[PDB]
Amino acid sequence: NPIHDRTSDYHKYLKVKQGDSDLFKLTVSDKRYIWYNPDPKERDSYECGEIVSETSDSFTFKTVDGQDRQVKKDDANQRNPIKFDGVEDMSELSYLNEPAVFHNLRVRYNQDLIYTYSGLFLVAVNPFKRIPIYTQEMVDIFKGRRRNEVAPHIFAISDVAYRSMLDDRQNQSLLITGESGAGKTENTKKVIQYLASVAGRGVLEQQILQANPILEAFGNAKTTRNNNASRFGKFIEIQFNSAGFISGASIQSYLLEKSRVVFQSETERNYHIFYQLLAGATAEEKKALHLAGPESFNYLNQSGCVDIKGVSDSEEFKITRQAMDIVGFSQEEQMSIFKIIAGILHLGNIKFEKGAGEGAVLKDKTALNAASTVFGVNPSVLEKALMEPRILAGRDLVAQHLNVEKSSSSRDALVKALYGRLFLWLVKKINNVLCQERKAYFIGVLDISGFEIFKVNSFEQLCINYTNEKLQQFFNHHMFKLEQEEYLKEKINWTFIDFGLDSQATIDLIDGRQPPGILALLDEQSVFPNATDNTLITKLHSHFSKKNAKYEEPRFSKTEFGVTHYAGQVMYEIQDWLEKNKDPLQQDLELCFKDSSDNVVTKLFNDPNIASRAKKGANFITVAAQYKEQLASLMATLETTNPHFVRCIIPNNKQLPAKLEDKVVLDQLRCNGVLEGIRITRKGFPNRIIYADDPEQYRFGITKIFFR
Ligand SMILES: Nc1ncnc2c1ncn2[C@@H]1O[C@H](COP(=O)(O)OP(=O)(O)O)[C@@H](O)[C@H]1O
Ligand SMILES: Cc1ccc2c(c1)C(=O)[C@]1(O)CCN(c3ccccc3)C1=N2
Ligand code: VO4
Ligand SMILES: [Mg+2]
Repeated sequence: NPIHDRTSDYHKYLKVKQGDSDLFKLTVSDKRYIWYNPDPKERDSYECGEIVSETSDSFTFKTVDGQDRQVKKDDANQRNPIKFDGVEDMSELSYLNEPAVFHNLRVRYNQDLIYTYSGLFLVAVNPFKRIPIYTQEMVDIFKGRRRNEVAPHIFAISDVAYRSMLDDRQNQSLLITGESGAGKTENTKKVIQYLASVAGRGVLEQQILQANPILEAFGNAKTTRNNNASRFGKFIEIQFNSAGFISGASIQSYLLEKSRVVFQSETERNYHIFYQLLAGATAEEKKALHLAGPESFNYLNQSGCVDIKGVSDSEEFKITRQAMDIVGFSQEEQMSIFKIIAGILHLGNIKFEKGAGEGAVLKDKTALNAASTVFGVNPSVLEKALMEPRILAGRDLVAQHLNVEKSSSSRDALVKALYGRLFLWLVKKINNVLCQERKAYFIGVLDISGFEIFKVNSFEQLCINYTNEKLQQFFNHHMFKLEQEEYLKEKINWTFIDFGLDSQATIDLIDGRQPPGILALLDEQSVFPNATDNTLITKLHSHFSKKNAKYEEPRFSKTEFGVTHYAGQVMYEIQDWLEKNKDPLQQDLELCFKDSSDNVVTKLFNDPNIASRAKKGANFITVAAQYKEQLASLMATLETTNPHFVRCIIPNNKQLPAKLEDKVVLDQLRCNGVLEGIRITRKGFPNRIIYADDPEQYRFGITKIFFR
């Protein structure tokens, strides 16, 4: 039994190491200790001080340099007896305070124990290095074990949800939270791994796992926060039959950050797939697609970074191609996929310049021709569609002649639409393959793009961060609000506790209905024919400045507004919001591509599930309305499941192992509600059954007995 055998890999990598006689002496000491701030300005840097005396309301303790200070007992953060250091579930701590919780995660992390319970949910602190705890033999150990029978692990909460699904006949969800780079995506993959192994009886299982490298190659990119940042969110339904065997899966994908295809900030990359193609293509792929190196392509040569530390793009391309094979994409489908990737790189190299008059011309047609060739479209039709698109003016049909900037933006709009529709097509193709059985039950794993702050935050960052704020609201509603409403509806002598975490004011600012929040005002300005980015920001300032406590009109800029999110204030730059929200694409460009000789390109443009834009009145649904609809669908789905939460925690902002930064971590423990979440578990009454069915508590409700 590896659990009990101190020499096992399980003990070695998932259990706290045996302490020594030196540590035993320290563990039986009668001394008592306190966590204090050497520097009072610096509330998250703590040292340990010995308590040397006390009065009825105070402690005097020594400082590290030896001096002595005094603190009111009411303000004191006591250090737990050290026997608690490394404890597996923090609800067991005698003293529950910020530096003690952090210290416990510190002890575990220092020994590469990244998983720790904090009551009913799991905390996972990213190691930023590989740790051998996800092998088949680890899986085998966890299979079927109750949570208190085994060490903290993502496998354990996965097993717990899987047994609840069987035992209760109820759909489950695993909600993995965290800011960008914290570990959501990696933990999500472990959940799927685990569920596929323990509920497996095996092609379908391979196809479920091989979905991932395809989605990541096209949907992930290096940002300044994560070398493998998810730029789309997803909810993965793992499907089971009444017997509990896996019977299929379905991937709900959420809006992709398609602006990254045409622009990346300094040090960032475009989507991985562009680098994988250029590094891994054969000699004949490269010639047939007219490819060169990333440096030759405007969409890859602007950020100054074309490589990621520790990643071989040609190796990843082999893995993406093998995943495509396993999932079932044909050889011609694959070649079409790569033609669309190459063609986008060619479109980006088109250089418009100013003609005799205001209208643009194309004097060098090399990149236009190369694109047209791989796309299987007519280069004259394409050129005309870029620079002289036809529109209605009243009912008249009028050929425009766009200037360089407008031609360039239309070219960029076409590229983003090609790439976003290709992505949707990939997901649709994958799903039809995994759609093999009607499900009896599902466990849904949610992996959103995590909370993110850049030097410049745009409309995509606001939607990301709102998603994160809603997810945090959901944790709060499940841990605190619904928990206490149950106590109240049952009358068990409970005084309501204000846990002081309420995202509602920030949610209403962003998405409120009356008064209108930011998104409703954005939609308003989006169908107002005279609107500009500047009238938009003036309208936000007029509604919220010095009226809404979560909004700030900054004095240092006329083009930014601040939103105080649960995870910190973010300043958003309003430039391009109206164009991003309307997401226009000239119809003459669609007509050009509907005519493509390529079977995949033709689907992207003729298949209404892919090509069609929904309507509202006589305007295309805006991106904000599409955002809202996706989020409201997710929230509706989660409400039909029993949720389990895993809070991923980033150790620092440099993507380095062995470097836990106190301020970085504590900010997350605070805005995640981790200590509040531990307290509700300690102070409350987690279990309750309609009557039927030594010691003390225990509580009798109007229809249930509740026990702590
Ligand atoms: N359990 C883990 N084991 C090893 N590395 C991890 C783990 N979790 C995260 N990482 C590392 O951190 C990087 C960012 O994690 P990821 O899951 O992509 O973040 P996000 O929360 O943004 O999805 C990963 O590419 C991997 O290098
Ligand atoms: C439930 C839901 C709904 C919408 C979402 C997300 C999740 C995301 O995580 C993202 O997919 C991450 C990128 N993003 C996005 C991109 C461009 C414009 C708006 C949102 C997102 N929208
Ligand atoms: O860096 V992450 O996958 O939260 O977008
Ligand atoms: Mg991710």
